Amino acid sequence: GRANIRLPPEVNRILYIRNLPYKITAEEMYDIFGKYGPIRQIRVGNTPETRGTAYVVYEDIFDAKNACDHLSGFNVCNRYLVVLYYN
Amino acid sequence: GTPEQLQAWRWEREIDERNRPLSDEELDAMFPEGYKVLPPPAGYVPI
Repeated sequence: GRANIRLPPEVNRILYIRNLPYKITAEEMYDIFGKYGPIRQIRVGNTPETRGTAYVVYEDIFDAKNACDHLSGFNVCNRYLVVLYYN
Repeated sequence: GTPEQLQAWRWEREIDERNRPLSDEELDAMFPEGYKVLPPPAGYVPI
């Protein structure tokens, strides 16, 4: 059996983001991700093959999934972002 | 004179233990390699 219920088990509080700008500060990131509520913790790529992408951690799974949808196709600095879950 | 000698053995896996629950520290173990932490800027005072 495979039914359809909201708040799916395939999602976690850890959200992967792609197409992030190469030049950004914590100042901007806390203003962007904090727009939806409190943020648990953030890390950013520091190697040549990680820079440009990052994973964010929300305090809840509810608020995470709420913003996950509303942040899909969001355009900033004339570029669109991409959201994915932690597998 | 006697060529006194010895032998060597091995050991199996370690005994049971009780790993911590899904605490904050597991987030470090779950994050990919090459990702530095992003703490907030010093003196940040939002509204």
